[PDB]
Amino acid sequence: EVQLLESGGGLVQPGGSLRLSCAASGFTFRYDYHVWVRQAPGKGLEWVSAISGSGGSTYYADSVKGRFTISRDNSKNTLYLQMNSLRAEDTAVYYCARLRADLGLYMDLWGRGTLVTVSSASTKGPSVFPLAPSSKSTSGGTAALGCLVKDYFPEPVTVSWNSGALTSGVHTFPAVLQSSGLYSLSSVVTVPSSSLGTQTYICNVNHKPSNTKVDKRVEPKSCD
Amino acid sequence: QSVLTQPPSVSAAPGQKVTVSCSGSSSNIGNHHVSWYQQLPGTAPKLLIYDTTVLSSGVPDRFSGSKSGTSATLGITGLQTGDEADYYCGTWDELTSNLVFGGGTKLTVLGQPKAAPSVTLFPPSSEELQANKATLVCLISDFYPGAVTVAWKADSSPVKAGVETTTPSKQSNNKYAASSYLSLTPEQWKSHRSYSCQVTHEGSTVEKTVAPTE
Ligand SMILES: [Cl-]
Repeated sequence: EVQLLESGGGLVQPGGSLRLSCAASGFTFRYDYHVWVRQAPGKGLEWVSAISGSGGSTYYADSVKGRFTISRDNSKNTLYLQMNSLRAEDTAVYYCARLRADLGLYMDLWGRGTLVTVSSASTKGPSVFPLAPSSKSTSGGTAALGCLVKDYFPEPVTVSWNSGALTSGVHTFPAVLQSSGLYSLSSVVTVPSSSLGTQTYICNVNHKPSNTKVDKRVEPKSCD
Repeated sequence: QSVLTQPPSVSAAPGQKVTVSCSGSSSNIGNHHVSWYQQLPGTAPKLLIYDTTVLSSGVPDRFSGSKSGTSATLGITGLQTGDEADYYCGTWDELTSNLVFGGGTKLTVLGQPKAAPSVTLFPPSSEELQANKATLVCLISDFYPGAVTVAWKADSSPVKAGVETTTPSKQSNNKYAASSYLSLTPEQWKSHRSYSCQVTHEGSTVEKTVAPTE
């Protein structure tokens, strides 16, 4: 397989700096132009920067001239975006892409993208609460259990169940953004009601920006 | 970039033809090859079409790329529900020496069947009450189309105070999901007989209720 492995987003203060990496396997990376493209949430794609295979030649959108620097280490098949003097407007998902030319230009190979949040507000890790299936909703076919992942900043969080072994039945909801400027989301899983007396349901909550790596057991309600 | 114009949205029914126009100028689309990019919700763009008319590996004949002077057109014949997505045109601009993009176009597939929401409503957890806080969680899934209104009740009196509701979002199966959270004090939760989350969709209501008796 041929791929672009992106790393290095997160929260930074206005004026601050961030470094995006993008490592390459499967192709001789050092001959192909690459670029960085970004997308503010709700909004569309904005090309930002590009670099020749060797590094000899580098191009920049006016929105970033003087502030961002594309570079590459061809001995480590790695591409970078050094982002300096960041502003709130730079808040976006940033992709790297390979730039090929056949009759025209096209970006064929893309990284997964990393969120870059530029804010004066602090990193806050979430509180994690178990959402236990009601006494009623169990005596019957199936049970919905969940984890409330409350009051975090910035996005994103991943939620797993049972260390990733339980994927079937899982709906992780997109986060709400409170008047407080903090995010809450919930992840739910439907399971056979009959499995509740014999099976352990652990949600695994990762919020990389706060270094929160939490495990929470969700067990059925008995009250009344 | 949006030095290229696309329409915000286009709507056909299954099996029909739909086109997405992308108009620029002589320095961009005029004298350079156009690419088309598909974006599924919250994933990286995918190259559909390059050199104006060529399909990437594993893109079907149902997609085509056309170019007439300063406009380019994406064609989708035998439209499937699996084609719902954002479509972006791209090219080089020999004036600005920039790669440029259109503002993107949202493809909707008409006559998909209406679907009432599933509502799960959780009461505050033991642990959250023990931290002197209370969150009612109302999760809303598998509804079509994606427009709901949510009201809350404390003993069937409405409560606007404390409510935060997501805007609807596209699940992988083309149906929508939303979340609504109501923040309370433990004494508000314990004082009332019940709290209700009522979701309204195409005029018809699905309601859920939790009580402190537990
Ligand atoms: Cl060069």
